Amino acid sequence: KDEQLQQRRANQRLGAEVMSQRIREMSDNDPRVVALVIRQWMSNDHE
Amino acid sequence: NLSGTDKSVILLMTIGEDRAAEVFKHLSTREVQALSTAMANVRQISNKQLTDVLSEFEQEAEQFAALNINANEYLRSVLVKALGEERASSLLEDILETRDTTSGIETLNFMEPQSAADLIRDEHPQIIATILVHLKRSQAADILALFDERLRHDVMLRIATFGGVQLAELTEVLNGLLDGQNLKRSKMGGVRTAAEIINLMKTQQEEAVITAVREFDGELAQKIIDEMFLFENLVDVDDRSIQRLLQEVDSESLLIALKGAEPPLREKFLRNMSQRAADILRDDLANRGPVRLSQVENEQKAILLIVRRLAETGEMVIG
Amino acid sequence: NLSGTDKSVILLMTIGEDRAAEVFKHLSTREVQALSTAMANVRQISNKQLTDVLSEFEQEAEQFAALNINANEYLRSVLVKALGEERASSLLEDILETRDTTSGIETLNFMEPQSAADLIRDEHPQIIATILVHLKRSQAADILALFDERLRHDVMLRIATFGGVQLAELTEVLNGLLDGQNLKRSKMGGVRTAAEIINLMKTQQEEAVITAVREFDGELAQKIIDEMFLFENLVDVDDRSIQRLLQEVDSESLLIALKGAEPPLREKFLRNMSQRAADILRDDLANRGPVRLSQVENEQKAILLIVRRLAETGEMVIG
Amino acid sequence: RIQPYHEFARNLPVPTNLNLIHLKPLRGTGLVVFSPSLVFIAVDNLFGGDGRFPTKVEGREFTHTEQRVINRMLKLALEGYSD
Repeated sequence: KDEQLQQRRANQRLGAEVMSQRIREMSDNDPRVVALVIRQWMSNDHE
Repeated sequence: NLSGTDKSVILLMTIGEDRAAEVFKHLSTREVQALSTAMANVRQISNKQLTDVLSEFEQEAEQFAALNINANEYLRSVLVKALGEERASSLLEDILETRDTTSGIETLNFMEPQSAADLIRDEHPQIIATILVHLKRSQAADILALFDERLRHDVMLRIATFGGVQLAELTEVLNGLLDGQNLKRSKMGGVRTAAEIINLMKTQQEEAVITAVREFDGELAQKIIDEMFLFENLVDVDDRSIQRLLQEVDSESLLIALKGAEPPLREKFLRNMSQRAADILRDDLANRGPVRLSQVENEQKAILLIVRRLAETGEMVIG
Repeated sequence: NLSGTDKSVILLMTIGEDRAAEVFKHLSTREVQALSTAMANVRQISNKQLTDVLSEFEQEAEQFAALNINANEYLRSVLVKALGEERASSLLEDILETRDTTSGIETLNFMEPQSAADLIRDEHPQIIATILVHLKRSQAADILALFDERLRHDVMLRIATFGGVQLAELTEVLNGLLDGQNLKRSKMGGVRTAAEIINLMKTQQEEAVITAVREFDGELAQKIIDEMFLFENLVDVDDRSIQRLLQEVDSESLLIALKGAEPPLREKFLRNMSQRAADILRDDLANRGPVRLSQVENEQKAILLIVRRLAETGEMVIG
Repeated sequence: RIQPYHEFARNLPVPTNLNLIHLKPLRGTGLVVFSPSLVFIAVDNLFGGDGRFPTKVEGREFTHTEQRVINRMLKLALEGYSD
């Protein structure tokens, strides 16, 4: 299962990427707070 | 499944309270509590899923939001600042009520006319008149028909008298009506459900409760018995409908249910057979004696279930 | 065997109290005590087994948990924090009761209708009405049939009166009903077991206790005698059933049991023979005299055991 | 009503629920009673039911839910009388 272990290492890399994506989402929440509120309203309307 | 509402829900449960607070203040209570539960219990987390969620958020930001300034979020505050800078009249707030009022008028059109009437019967007849004028003509006619004769005539007379076309008082009137349906929807009246529940019960206990409610209130008991009624007389059930159901229903099942059913029911059900099928069914009724009443009731319940299935299809009006 | 419940049990007994405490607070008392016993007495430990357990836990963490934030474990606390930050109304707690109430309503549907009735007969008739409305229609009809006529009619009348559709009071009502079945299941009533135990006893002591309980309470003694009854009359036992059992049962065993049995029993059992088998059995009954009553009772007990085996199969209703 | 304790007990509608509420610093315990019809009506109003087809329970002890609703109404009465 060395390939499965490599897949687990890839999953750990994906988890680091997910943390970076979460940081990017946090950055979107952080910079342009107005734009974040506008996107909140837009997602609510799309909902 | 992941709908547009569900995509936003996943976005929210992925991002956090910083945007969840704005979404809540721009949102509704049931979805607020749904996201709170999602935060309390979450099992939709994956390394790729979260990144895809961020990508979907970026798509919404570049399209739905189009990277624009806060939409009525911080803008309404600058609008209030301009309102304060201009005359001391909160017209923007009145327009906000008008926005809910117009949306409520559209909702009123969507929702049931008789429920709208009974929600507005207690209110002022002039309220009824002005709201009926402002509503769609078809919805207005539906509510007019569902009104009693005297109240309907008074509403139309006060519609004729209605010329003030007022201006912010009308908006809060609709807001009050919306708040009187804003409360949890409920609608658990189930006028049909009593009947439905008794039908779900055993037939002997069904008859016993029918007699009991006849003693309780002949009117309510008769309504319950009507809810029990399902294809008992041809003229109301419609022959074309007896024609369509019973060719879908198994002929042997119809036969077994009929030999335990009343002869008028047998005749009205066989009148929509192909003549060969009717003759075969009658000949077998003569041949075999009444089989176990349990099996007869099982076939009758199968007939009723197929009636309910075709009611779900909705191609014709059952009875 | 190692079920999904058992896999989690092995996980817990392998990991320790640090996660066992959270599992207990999210878990139920019998499984808590089962894991406590497992900790007290453990003989499922192996060098490879423990590593495989860790791998299975990692699988659950990457799939069932999907590496997500505490699901309603620490989230409920942040939900309470938001609730505290918002209006002073523990709606989340009411929703928690509603969650148990809805689960209890589903459980109520699963569990026995008459037991549900007798657990709800003592409660308020309005409680019965609202719970019956909220339950499934089929389960509601079953409980309606199992009610007495007067109580059933009162329940349906109060169902008609039921329009308040209330809001957190309904949840705690179900919670009280669940707590009245939350207590150890018991169900050791064994209405059949007395009869079963007496059948397991010797036949002469069975008859003696039957007479004794007839003196005690003719009703209870008659019920016990009914529980003794097993294929004594054709009409209740069903000929098709006498046909099916006795071809499975050895013909010689049937013969030996019949020559010690009553002539009506012999006739009703032979009426479902193949005519050759019936003639052979009757001819041998005429030929051989009554063999030892011990052997006759052994053959009768074998007949009853085969009846119980086919009852286990459940293809038809024995008697 | 001013009457002997035996007269009060005789006039008391059996069955019913009697409650002991001490009054410090005065020695002895106070008593408050409520009718089964009253508790039935209050609890069905809590359920929101009309109650136009009521049932009368005699000799049968109050269920756990009935006694708990009795508990809240008892504490509400206690608070009202206290203020």
